[PDB]
Amino acid sequence: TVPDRDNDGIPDSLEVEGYTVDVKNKRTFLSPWISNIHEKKGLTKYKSSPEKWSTASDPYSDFEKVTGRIDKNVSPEARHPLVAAYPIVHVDMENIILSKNETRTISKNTSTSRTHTSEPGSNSNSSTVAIDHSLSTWAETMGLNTADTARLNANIRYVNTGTAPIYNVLPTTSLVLGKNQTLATIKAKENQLSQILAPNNYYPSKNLAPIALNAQDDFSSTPITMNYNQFLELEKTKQLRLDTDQVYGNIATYNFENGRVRVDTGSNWSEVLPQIQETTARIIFNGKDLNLVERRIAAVNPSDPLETTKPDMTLKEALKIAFGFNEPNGNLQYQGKDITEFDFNFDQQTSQNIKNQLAELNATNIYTVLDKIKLNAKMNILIRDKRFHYDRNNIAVGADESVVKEAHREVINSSTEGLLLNIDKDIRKILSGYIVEIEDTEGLKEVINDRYDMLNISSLRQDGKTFIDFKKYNDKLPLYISNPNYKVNVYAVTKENTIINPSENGDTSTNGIKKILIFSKKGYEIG
Amino acid sequence: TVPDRDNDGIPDSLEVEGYTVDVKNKRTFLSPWISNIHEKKGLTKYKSSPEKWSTASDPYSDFEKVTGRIDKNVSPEARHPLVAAYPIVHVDMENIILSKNTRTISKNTSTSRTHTSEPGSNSNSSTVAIDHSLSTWAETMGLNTADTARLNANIRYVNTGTAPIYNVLPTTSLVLGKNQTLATIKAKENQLSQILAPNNYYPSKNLAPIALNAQDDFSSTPITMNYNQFLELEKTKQLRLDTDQVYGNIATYNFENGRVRVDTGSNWSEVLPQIQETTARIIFNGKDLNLVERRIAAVNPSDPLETTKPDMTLKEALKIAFGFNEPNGNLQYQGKDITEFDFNFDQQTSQNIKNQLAELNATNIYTVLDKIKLNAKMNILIRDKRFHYDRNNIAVGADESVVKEAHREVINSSTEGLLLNIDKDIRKILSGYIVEIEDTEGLKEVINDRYDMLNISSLRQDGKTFIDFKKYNDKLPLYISNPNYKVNVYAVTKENTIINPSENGDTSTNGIKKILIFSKKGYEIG
Amino acid sequence: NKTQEEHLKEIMKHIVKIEVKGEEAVKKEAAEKLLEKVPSDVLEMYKAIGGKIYIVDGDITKHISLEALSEDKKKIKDIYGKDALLHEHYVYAKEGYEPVLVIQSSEDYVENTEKALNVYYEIGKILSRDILSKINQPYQKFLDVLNTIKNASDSDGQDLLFTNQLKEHPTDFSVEFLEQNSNEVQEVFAKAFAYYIEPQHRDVLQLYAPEAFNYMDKFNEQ
Amino acid sequence: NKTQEEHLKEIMKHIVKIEVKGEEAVKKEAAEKLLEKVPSDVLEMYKAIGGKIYIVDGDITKHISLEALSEDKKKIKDIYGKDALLHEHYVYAKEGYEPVLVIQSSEDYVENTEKALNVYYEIGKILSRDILSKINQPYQKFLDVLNTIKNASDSDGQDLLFTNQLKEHPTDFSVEFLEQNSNEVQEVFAKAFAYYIEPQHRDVLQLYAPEAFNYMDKFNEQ
Ligand SMILES: [Ca+2]
Ligand SMILES: [Ca+2]
Ligand SMILES: [Ca+2]
Ligand SMILES: [Ca+2]
Repeated sequence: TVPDRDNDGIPDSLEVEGYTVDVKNKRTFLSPWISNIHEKKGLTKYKSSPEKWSTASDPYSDFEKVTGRIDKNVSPEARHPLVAAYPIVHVDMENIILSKNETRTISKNTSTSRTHTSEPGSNSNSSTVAIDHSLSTWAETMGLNTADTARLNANIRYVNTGTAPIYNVLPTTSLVLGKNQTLATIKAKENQLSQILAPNNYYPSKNLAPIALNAQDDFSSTPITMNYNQFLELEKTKQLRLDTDQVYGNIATYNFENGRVRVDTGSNWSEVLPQIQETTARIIFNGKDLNLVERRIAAVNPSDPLETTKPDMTLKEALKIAFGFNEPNGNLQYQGKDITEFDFNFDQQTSQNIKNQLAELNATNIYTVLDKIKLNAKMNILIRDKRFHYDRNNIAVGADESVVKEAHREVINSSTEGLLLNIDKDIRKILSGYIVEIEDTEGLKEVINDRYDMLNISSLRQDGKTFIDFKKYNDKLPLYISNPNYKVNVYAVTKENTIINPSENGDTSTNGIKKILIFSKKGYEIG
Repeated sequence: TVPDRDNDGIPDSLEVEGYTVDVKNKRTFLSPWISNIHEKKGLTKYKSSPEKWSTASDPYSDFEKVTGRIDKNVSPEARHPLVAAYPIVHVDMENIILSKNTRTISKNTSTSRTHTSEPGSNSNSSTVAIDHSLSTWAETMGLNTADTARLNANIRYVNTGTAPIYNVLPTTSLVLGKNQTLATIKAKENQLSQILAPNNYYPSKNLAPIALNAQDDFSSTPITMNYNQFLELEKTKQLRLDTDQVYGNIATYNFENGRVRVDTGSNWSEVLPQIQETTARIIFNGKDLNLVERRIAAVNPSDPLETTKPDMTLKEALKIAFGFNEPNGNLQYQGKDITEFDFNFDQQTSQNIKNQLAELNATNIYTVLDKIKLNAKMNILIRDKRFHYDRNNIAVGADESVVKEAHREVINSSTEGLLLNIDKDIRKILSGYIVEIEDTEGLKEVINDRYDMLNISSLRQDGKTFIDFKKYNDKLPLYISNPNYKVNVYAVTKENTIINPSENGDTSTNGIKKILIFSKKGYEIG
Repeated sequence: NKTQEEHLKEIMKHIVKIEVKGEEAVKKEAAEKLLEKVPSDVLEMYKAIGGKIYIVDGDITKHISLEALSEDKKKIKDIYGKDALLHEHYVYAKEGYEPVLVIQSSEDYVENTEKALNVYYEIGKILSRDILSKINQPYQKFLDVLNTIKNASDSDGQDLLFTNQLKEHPTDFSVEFLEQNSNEVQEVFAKAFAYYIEPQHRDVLQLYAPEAFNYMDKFNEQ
Repeated sequence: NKTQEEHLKEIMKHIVKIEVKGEEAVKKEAAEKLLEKVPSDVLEMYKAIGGKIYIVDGDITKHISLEALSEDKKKIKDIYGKDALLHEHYVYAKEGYEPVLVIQSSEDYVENTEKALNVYYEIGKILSRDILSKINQPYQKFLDVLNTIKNASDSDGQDLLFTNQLKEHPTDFSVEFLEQNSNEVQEVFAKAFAYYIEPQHRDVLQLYAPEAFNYMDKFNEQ
């Protein structure tokens, strides 16, 4: 009858020429693309490989995706045959506690962010942890003698930023200090927690208690220990690293007969992941909230016949289907934000490839030719917001002085007790804290908090806005205003301009810290 | 020869267009809907997905449900193909006892099921409130800074869902503060071989409760707190149970002898996450100020299989899920009009609603409930307006005015107390009462100036409440000095209730927000 | 060993309907199904003598082909011998030069075997008289089997077919009774007929009244 | 449950070829395969009125049986209503006293359903006019089905078959429109024809335009 080479449920001609699933009279229907009918209904035109049961080389067939006959936890974007459906799990540390191995202990909040490798593949996801260096000396407060030994504990959560869920299994994670000082190896207890970590979710959920390394109720748990020297480095760096593998267990599959979705013991993520990574182009995009979001699109590999049987994929197209971009009036953009607001970064090979395309395109500006740029399997593309400044892990650590001020340009209820203003969430990320100095009329300055670790005065308010507190480091007392004439200045510090330790001297002053003016008022009615 | 794509047993044409189940001459009859005929008989018009064996994505087919061929413990409302049949189990703590690992403390606890401003969590939770009335804690227990507290209590599992549980109980975490996991509560024997049906407790209320670390048991892991934790426990008088969703296997119906056995190849774990992604969730505290969660099969426009479901409106969902009804055009829940309830949405669902209303050229939602479409993953919260709610959506307050009307109807005022009839939904947001005697110039004297002496209110098998003046007036009636100046009485709302002395260590009643409910000069009137 | 799915198809086939002819149509269809059980052998002979088959609704008394004829006969007994008011029944045959049968219309004619049994009973009368009364003689053929029932162990057979009279008639049956009482002797034939015809009530006859069945079996097929 | 070997034979049967007729031959063969879908019922009637079928290569405009005729008609629209330059197409029918059809030759006539669909479309025209225009009257037979499409829930059917004109004609269809506009009314017939013929686009018609299919189905087989 009609050829279905891969036996996915879709005829060959449809997969190559275009198709879509429509519903008429509450009945699913797989039809050839018909512009005059389907565009109206806002339906999506699909194309996929006739010789791949799963064009993206994932556990779900092209048919199961486009039709909805699939694990409902598979992300919407991954319901597209050309977008891979797989988990991307990494560990999130919230708080950490250090003690002397038997008060006098330390409890700091940690800000861990998922990172990306300038390196190629690694078959692993990783995150970096940043420890709060604000006020509460460490080794001192802990009374750590050179012959001592430090104990470590923390609260963590697993987070899936992928397009497919995980069942009954958690990845093994390595807690690394420095370049390769593996402190601990974190595995899941019970071997089978019997839970689920769906895409875009945390485990345990944010409304539940976090997971603790060496739990209180548990006693046999292997304690995490550092020596005197390691601890010193830990204090010198205020930074750890989680290396989480890709052991995600078995896959929940769909069963036509009764529509049941059970875990297929004969289907494992371990045997499918390495195929995705070799047949897909990877695009990473921090546009939603300065968080690195990794996506993979089925791209042709010219040297591989089976792969050259895939639909042709352009950079513009990938962005639409993967990250939900759109061109309302000819202008490709991500929720009002034009592409021109984002940088493109490639690994070596993919970069060379692009250049050859541009050259062969007689084009110099890529932004004017995204619909002409072909993607190929194994390409690695990174797309970031131009405004912000990223570290070597592509994490927003700051921005331009002008843009910062622009966000505080919207004051609300100023006082002598503190300031309050609705401030863009995007910027708060790159901010470590604020400092406020009292300036004389002749040009004198008296910072109210002259320490590198007294910047934590900013606090989110559940009303949906931030509130700066002068009292916090002013002996719980409102900022005294001698003469309402000379202005009292206030301004924030960027995370990359943030100092975490006393200078070589031992100087704990605030001076030297690069800052960005965001507030100044004479003091009187103005103040 | 007739298309039955999902193999549930109901031809596609019927699932889409409308069908009903009728019994004529003691024989079951599934046939197309015919208003004039079936409306008379008070039958139900059913619509369902022809491409879903179970429209609600649960373990029971549309055919099994509507036809009765199913586990009889599946709630009546869940016999509707568009209403999900799944368990909602949470733990209920009744009493607690604290000792130093007599000299011990025994307090009664009031645990209530909560709802998350958060999204999903694949878990149900309850909050426990410890009685702070009279019997100091650490003092009575003689707890030195180097001590260590032992904890124990009696609990019951309660299923407020629409499907039963067999031979399995969920794991529960006892949490203090924000994330101080004190203990992890699992079921013993691994297989108790029992059943927790919807709307029931386990063990049943006529049986002994379950104790953490049982007397007869000795190996049980004792629950222990340090000095500091105990202090926080006393400062807050509140714990939290986080119960997961490991409900075990599902009892299925067999078409050979009607037997209902547990299918070892059918598990709640593999079905729950599908329900939660295809259904709209509505929570409703209308029956008794208790949060009751229900899920309705709602279309997901982007998902073909899902857009094959029947169209579902807000009005309809309320009827089939929570048993609302419109006797004379007015949608209501047992006499109570919708206008008596608030609507609260999570972010996304809220935005969706606004777009609908806007596109509807409507501003008032109450006048357009039959036009408002539901979509998979919607989260709606419906509460009684009369009250103020906390973060867990629990009735812990109300406006001064409403309280007064409740107390306005007095039945008898003496000096031994007060007697009147007051709504039960009010006794929920009240911790107790405080009574002062005011002079003719303004001299007021509280007859019980302690934060833990408001428990003068007392229920009664009569069904009415009686305020006792003797209780904290040293057993003796309220002695009036001059019948000229009045006696004032007023209730204290739970959100304004104080359970620990001020920073001063002050035990006074002043500062406590109170709400006038009485005042009589004292003479003949009083 | 039918799988669960297979059982499902069985029950659904019983439970699920689609196209519906509508109340009225079903009523007629039901009646038709009854007659299909009756061998045309007799039907043709009924119209042959001018036989009319009606399937009216509501009270039968309220009919055109049958007005108010002898209020006395409007007191009747069912196939079990229990009394009944005609205006509440659902079937009746007419004794006249122009024989005619009329029945009510119901969904019950495919559910209730009791009803069908009572209508086959009436038909039994039609034959026993309106088609047999003619050339009945010598009539000994059936006369002899009726005797075996009277005198024999087990009263059941005669508790099933005989009236509260023939049972108590001490003497054996005289070959003159059929003359004086062609009425009773044909009621029996009508009853035995009904039971043999009603497929599920057939074996009952074969059991409680082996002779009555043994005859009614041969009778028709040959 | 096909073993791995069995699956291998399936795919190899699709993938492995041996003897090859060579480019040119394949081109011709492909075209032939198309016509095989069209019922000879019409083919014979085409040659009957002097019908010629050509399968040229390259630009069709560059043909002998067709030189430079009215550059205007060299602006065309596909079966979807989108414009196109004739010299780039692959099919075309000719309106004249000597009707003639010519098409390009391609391997795509067995891969691309889009192309075939467009050629069956053209054939649809040939019939709708060059074979129907004759004894069309009274013509009411098809005229009545075209109406059901205009006025009815779901615009799809008319978004599929109707032009951006008939859709917007507010008034119902006058039995005079077919006269003034035999052109449009036959374009529709051509389209509906194409969809019914193209095996995979058939069910599409049955779904979006149940009536158009309901007719085109009966039409041919009888
Ligand atoms: Ca295919
Ligand atoms: Ca495919
Ligand atoms: Ca069905
Ligand atoms: Ca169904």
